[PDB]
Amino acid sequence: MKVILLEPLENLGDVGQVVDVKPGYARNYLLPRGLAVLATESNLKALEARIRAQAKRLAERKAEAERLKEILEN
RNA sequence: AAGGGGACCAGCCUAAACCGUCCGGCUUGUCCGGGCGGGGUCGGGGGGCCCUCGGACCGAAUCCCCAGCCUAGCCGAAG
Repeated sequence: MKVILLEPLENLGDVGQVVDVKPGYARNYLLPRGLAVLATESNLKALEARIRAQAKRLAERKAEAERLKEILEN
């Protein structure tokens, strides 16, 4: 089924990406070896929490920047 | 079996959303989930979260106290 990959993974995807596999792969390879995690509501969120948080931390980074763009070059 | 006639008669608590707290996980975070707490219980669909308005009567299957009752008994007419 669906999993959230914790690492980069050959022909599946980049970390954090959500890909769809056969459950045998997931349960006997991916999950045990901390390579991916099941795509449950409960960590489908932790995907987006990490996302939102990432977006905002960059937002301030382009904020206190825009300060240092008008206050500088001036 | 529905139905009709009867017996008895009684209706409730949660899960979830939302809020709070404590605890532990690592990826700190508007995170995730574990407990406890609040909130909620319905088929005129009900509940949550917001806006306005409103403004003591119920009531236990729980806890008391009592009557009554069971576990000995007693009085009891007239040759």
